[PDB]
Amino acid sequence: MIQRTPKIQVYSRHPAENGKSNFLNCYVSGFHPSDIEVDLLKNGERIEKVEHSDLSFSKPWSFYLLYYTEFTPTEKDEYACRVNHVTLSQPKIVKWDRDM
Repeated sequence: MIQRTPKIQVYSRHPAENGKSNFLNCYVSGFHPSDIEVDLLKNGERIEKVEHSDLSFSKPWSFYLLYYTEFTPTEKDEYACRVNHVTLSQPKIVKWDRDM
């Protein structure tokens, strides 16, 4: 058996073909086993509608998840990604840096 804790990165992107739109991304990389729970949060509350969740693997034993959706942030809103996995004794919350 092998187990690996995911790396978690949270960031925003505007698609070049429609630059007024903005997407909040959580990229969860390099993990095993593949069982996992991932949410986007707005002011501590789970975002229910997340329109994209894309899972892949490289080696048998290494998985990658991009979990993202359109949003409209304001300066007073806090956003985050919350991940649960067998390697994590409590949920890991990674905040979105409004600059990123």
